[PDB]
Amino acid sequence: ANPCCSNPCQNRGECMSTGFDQYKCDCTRTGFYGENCTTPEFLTRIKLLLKPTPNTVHYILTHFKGVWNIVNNIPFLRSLIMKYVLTSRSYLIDSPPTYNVHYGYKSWEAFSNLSYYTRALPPVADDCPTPMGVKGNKELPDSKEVLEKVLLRREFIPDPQGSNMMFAFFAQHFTHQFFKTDHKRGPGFTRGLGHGVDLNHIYGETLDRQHKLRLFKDGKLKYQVIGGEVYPPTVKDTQVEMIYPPHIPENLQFAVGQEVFGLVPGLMMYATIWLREHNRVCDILKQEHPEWGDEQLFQTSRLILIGETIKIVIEDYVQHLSGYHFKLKFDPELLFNQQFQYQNRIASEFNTLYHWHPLLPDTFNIEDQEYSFKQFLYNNSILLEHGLTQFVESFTRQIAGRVAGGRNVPIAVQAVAKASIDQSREMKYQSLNEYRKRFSLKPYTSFEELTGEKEMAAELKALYSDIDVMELYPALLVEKPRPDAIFGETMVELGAPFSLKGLMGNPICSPQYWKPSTFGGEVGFKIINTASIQSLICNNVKGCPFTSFNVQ
Amino acid sequence: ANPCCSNPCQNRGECMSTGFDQYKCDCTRTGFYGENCTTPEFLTRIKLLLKPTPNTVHYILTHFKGVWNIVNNIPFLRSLIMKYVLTSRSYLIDSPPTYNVHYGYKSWEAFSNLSYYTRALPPVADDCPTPMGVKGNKELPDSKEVLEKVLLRREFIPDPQGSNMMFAFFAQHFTHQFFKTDHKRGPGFTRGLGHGVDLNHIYGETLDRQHKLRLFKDGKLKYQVIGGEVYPPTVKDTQVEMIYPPHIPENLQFAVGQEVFGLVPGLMMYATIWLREHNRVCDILKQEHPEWGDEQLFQTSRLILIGETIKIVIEDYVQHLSGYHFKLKFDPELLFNQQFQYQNRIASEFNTLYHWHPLLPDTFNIEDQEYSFKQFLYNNSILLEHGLTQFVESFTRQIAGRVAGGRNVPIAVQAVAKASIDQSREMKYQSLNEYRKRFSLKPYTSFEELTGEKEMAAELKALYSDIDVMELYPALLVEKPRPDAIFGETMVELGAPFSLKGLMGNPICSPQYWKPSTFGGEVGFKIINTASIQSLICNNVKGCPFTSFNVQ
Ligand code: HEM
Ligand code: HEM
Ligand SMILES: *[C@@H]1O[C@H](CO)[C@@H](O[C@@H]2O[C@H](CO)[C@@H](O[C@@H]3O[C@H](CO)[C@@H](O)[C@H](O)[C@H]3NC(C)=O)[C@H](O)[C@H]2NC(C)=O)[C@H](O)[C@H]1NC(C)=O
Ligand SMILES: *[C@@H]1O[C@H](CO)[C@@H](O[C@@H]2O[C@H](CO)[C@@H](O[C@@H]3O[C@H](CO)[C@@H](O)[C@H](O)[C@H]3NC(C)=O)[C@H](O)[C@H]2NC(C)=O)[C@H](O)[C@H]1NC(C)=O
Ligand SMILES: CCCCCCCCO[C@@H]1O[C@H](CO)[C@@H](O)[C@H](O)[C@H]1O
Ligand SMILES: O=C(O)Cc1ccccc1Nc1c(Cl)cccc1Cl
Ligand SMILES: O=C(O)Cc1ccccc1Nc1c(Cl)cccc1Cl
Ligand SMILES: *[C@@H]1O[C@H](CO)[C@@H](O)[C@H](O)[C@H]1NC(C)=O
Ligand SMILES: *[C@@H]1O[C@H](CO)[C@@H](O)[C@H](O)[C@H]1NC(C)=O
Ligand SMILES: *[C@@H]1O[C@H](CO)[C@@H](O)[C@H](O)[C@H]1NC(C)=O
Ligand SMILES: *[C@@H]1O[C@H](CO)[C@@H](O)[C@H](O)[C@H]1NC(C)=O
Repeated sequence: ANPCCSNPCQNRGECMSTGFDQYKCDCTRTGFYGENCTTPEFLTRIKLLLKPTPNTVHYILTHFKGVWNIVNNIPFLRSLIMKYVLTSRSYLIDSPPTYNVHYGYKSWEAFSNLSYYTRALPPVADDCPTPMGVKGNKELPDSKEVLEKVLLRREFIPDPQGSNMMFAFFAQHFTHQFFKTDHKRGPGFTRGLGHGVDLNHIYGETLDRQHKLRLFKDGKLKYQVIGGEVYPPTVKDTQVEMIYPPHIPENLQFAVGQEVFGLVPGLMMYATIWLREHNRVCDILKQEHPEWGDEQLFQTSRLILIGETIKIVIEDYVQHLSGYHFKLKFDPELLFNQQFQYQNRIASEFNTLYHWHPLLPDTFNIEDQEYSFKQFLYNNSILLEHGLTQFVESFTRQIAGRVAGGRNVPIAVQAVAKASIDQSREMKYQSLNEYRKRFSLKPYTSFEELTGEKEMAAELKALYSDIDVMELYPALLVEKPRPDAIFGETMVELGAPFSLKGLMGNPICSPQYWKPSTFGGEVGFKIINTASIQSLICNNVKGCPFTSFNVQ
Repeated sequence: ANPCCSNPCQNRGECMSTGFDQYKCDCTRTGFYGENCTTPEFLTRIKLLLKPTPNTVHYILTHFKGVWNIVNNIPFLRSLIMKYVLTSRSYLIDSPPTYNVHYGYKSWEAFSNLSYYTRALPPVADDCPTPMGVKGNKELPDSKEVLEKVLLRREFIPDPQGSNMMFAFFAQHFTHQFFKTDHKRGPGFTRGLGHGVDLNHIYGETLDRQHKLRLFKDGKLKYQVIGGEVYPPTVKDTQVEMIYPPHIPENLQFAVGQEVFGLVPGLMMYATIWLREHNRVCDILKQEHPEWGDEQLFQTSRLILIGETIKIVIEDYVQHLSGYHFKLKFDPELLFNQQFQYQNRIASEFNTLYHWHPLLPDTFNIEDQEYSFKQFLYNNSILLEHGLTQFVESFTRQIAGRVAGGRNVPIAVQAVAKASIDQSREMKYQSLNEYRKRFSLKPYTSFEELTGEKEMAAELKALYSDIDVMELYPALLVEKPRPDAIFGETMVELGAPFSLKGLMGNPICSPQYWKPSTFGGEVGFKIINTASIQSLICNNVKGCPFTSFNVQ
């Protein structure tokens, strides 16, 4: 009955119901006027012409290696590019945040409640005639049918980009500090009240948890030594709550920041590496500041590890992910003369677009072995078995699956995929073309254009009927990958804004924070500005094994 | 001890201890370089020369009333100015926030814990030799001696500016939504987790409290009708907790947003006026939006009242306070092409500088009466006695005390003043000249320059000895008032930045929020853009009693 159910306003214009069956579009600052915000203004038309498509830019960012090789070695030229990357993106995010799963109109409740994941697009009204508004049938296609016909993997499809397991598990370990759905409340709720890279997955969300994990001497994190190796402490010794099946022996129940990282040895691998790093830097700091106490050493280390993480995520992780020939740069100063909000609010859609389960292989091969999911889950004996060096070497060698090709979701994890579909419908998500339009992308006109092939398209067309009814989540895993790329345009176009906003949006990147003193001086500052996923492994893993985010 | 105990780093430089007996200053982006960041850079020296003192600017703004009359009628000219007052100020605030009562160095704990009041200047180290660092004696002068010698009022000193009781109580009611010290934790802790004008003093901090106060029909707030007049509901009917002495009759225990507003009829006066306004606007909104439900009407109303509040505080309240001939303007758009952080963190110092108790008279005269403090406190029968119209008329006529003259703190409220002194020492505050320097002011060279007279100066000099040991809080109440002004330069220079930051820092002022649709259309937007203390008291109190913030 909601007259705005039809998503009338185009170009970021706000729909407001003016009477029981009439509406109105607020075209303020949209660049257009007209009942529906579609009549462009003069200056708008000019910017529309000189605007290259995302796929055009991606092409230039990934081609002409010889050229990028030049730009890449011209400090001022290289800064000029990155600054444009960092800004051109950010304007797509609403900050301060707007809607959430319960509010399709701006309200204080929405803006102030930190328990909610924010929303790029308002949910579909509850009194709308169809799930996606007015188009389609009273009900979306069976999620199980969608799951089986185009999502479940028959044969393992490797990633053309070379993404290995150090990459897959890094993304998992990292994204899991801000993606912590509060299942007790609902899918649109989060437990990561920091809404970003606060490294609570190492230190804990609560002060109470943080103090249980702390040694309280030299600012160090409690740990244990097994077979001459440093690993996280046990739950029996720290009292911090972790999620472990009832059959796990107390001496294997490791206690880390994130209560769920004990369920996957790959997550516990990074957990140990970052614990080792925290205390490593603690020694560096005490060395320079013999006058410093335990609290100030611990606090400053955490600030440094946050900076190292932002550094690695932008120069290693995303660097590999993007496939750009342009060398990304983590330099908060590039935004200092720009208009930018040093704040963030984790989006639900970002969380949805990040369910990269197709990444996982059919077996985890560490050294001589080949473990099935059943054997890998909650099994830290495996880690204690081969050791961090073996894990790093083995996972650096194992290729991970492609994400956007289609039909590559491991069957061992199909429940997770079904739920992604279901919960998205539960949170009244808007269609894939609604989100495409929202992120300055051209809506797909057919299922064949979306997939780039004929079979899955046929399958989808028989399930949904309208391409304008197609759902976001599945569409992302089935989208036509970019040339030899792991992702489609929608994945990269939605994820980059949300990503940089939370990476650059961090307080430590603000002017008052970006300076030596904040990190204990030029020695601490340097740790950050020189961080690499390689030096992260080298300094903490025995044998300084070689590591990379791609199958060498 | 610390070696940084003596505040060596000048010009906002950061002191970081570099060894048991050595220190260093991070002069990053300060404009100065040198072991103590005192050596100005070139451009710095040019800017200095071309920067008029706070007292110069003040003078220009409170004079040339003819010029001001012109500018004030040249839309773009006025805009030009106000934008300058908006921006020129804001750069003095650290945002995102930095220190708190427990952290003198930036830490994540400091930046993430919302339970703390932030701090404009780091507290003095606990291992410092003296209370203010290195200067002065092991102990500051007796607070009771300070209290009695220069703070307690012998004869009531009226405010030369004409401030009446509608002003004094307005400031109290308003400032009490973000100044809510959590005494269970300590002075440096707050309960106003919104850190700004979120109008929790009307709606409640918690959703639980908010729902107890809500009618749940037309988005209205519960209320009661007494003698044909609308008043807040009772605690017996809503179950919301309020602070009332044991002898107050249930039928007098009014339930409002702020649990403490039942302790002063002046506070409960504004409480009723703003409750009346919320439902008033609810009627306006239902009129335009028959299709809207209770939740959307209530939520939109609250967004409108927040806007009205920001409008009135800047164009009525501050307008009167400043004494400027320049007409202030509340227009979030003036910052749209500027670099500004749409966020805030209530400062402890702001809270301290706002203890305007000298404002209160010796008796509250409503109509024929003259009530002593003893009779006025927690007495809502008085309100029910004379009514809102009588309170508005009476309080608009009664002059309020001067704040900066010296010796004008009502004796009926001396405990409050003593504590302000104590708690400030408790939170390890820095000296008055430290804060003056921090806010681009020139430190006072003598107690006579601070007070502008000889007696109180002599009294203070005998108590503190060094002007560089002089405490902030007392200094504010004893400072030489500006010509016929209610405040001194330190008061206006510290408060303005903290003030606009939280007023302009509100989300509703952000681009995504500043548009008709957010406020239910052009009708709701208009309510905000044409708000004033006159129309507030005019659409809500019987007879539309004339009202103003100054004695007519
Ligand atoms: C080691 C294999 C993995 C297992 C056993 C696993 C299992 C799961 C399960 C059971 C959930 C809950 C899903 C739901 O109910 O909605 C989940 C959520 C999630 N997984 Fe995985 N996952 C694995 C690897 C990954 C990887 C490598 C990524 C991609 C970077 C990933 C990203 C996500 C995301 C973003 C969520 C939601 C996080 C949250 O809100 O709590 N997962 N996964
Ligand atoms: C109507 C008579 C008033 C009484 C009986 C009164 C009483 C008090 C009391 C007992 C406190 C706690 C003091 C402490 O121990 O720190 C307080 C705090 C305060 N008062 Fe008043 N006051 C009155 C009027 C005002 C007015 C007119 C203002 C002017 C803005 C004002 C501003 C403050 C401030 C800013 C605080 C701090 C609140 C907090 O941090 O939680 N008061 N007052
Ligand atoms: C952010 O929004 C959340 C979602 O609404 C809020 O969580 C809900 O808070 C309600 C009020 O506290 C809870 O209501 C229940 O109502 C019954 C009947 O009045 C009470 O008896 C219950 O005690 C009360 N709580 C529970 C657990 O039943 C909701 O249950 C609760 N959870 C959900 C999923 O809605 C958050 O409170 C809010 N956060 C803040 C800071 O306001
Ligand atoms: C913001 O900072 C506040 C001040 O540090 C935190 O409040 C403190 O949290 C502590 C840990 O929860 C409490 O410590 C007490 O320690 C004993 C010994 O371990 C425990 O048994 C107690 O249960 C625990 N709490 C109490 C009430 O005894 C402090 O008491 C508590 N209060 C103060 C004034 O320090 C806030 O938790 C923190 N906020 C967030 C969101 O992290
Ligand atoms: C009539 C007003 C006289 C003001 C001068 C006060 C000088 C210090 O006088 C103080 O006054 C306080 C208020 O009663 C008392 O509680 C103190 O005991 C008293 O020392
Ligand atoms: O940066 C991340 O958090 C990973 C990620 C996930 C989804 C989409 C994009 C990205 N990263 C990313 C970024 Cl941040 C910029 C440009 C291109 C890419 Cl693919
Ligand atoms: O604006 C307030 O909240 C009151 C207040 C208190 C202390 C200091 C300044 C102000 N207001 C104020 C402001 Cl916000 C700007 C310019 C001039 C003045 Cl006096
Ligand atoms: C927008 O386009 C026209 C009005 O210009 C009208 O036909 C249409 O219904 C409007 N909205 C939608 C969703 O079509
Ligand atoms: C766990 O790992 C150990 C050692 O690698 C292995 O022997 C055991 O079978 C595994 N347990 C399960 C349930 O897979
Ligand atoms: C700053 O002034 C000089 C160094 O330029 C030195 O004598 C002094 O100790 C420094 N610090 C302070 C607090 O004076
Ligand atoms: C409260 O107010 C009433 C009515 O105005 C007055 O008669 C009474 O004396 C007051 N009570 C106290 C304790 O002051």
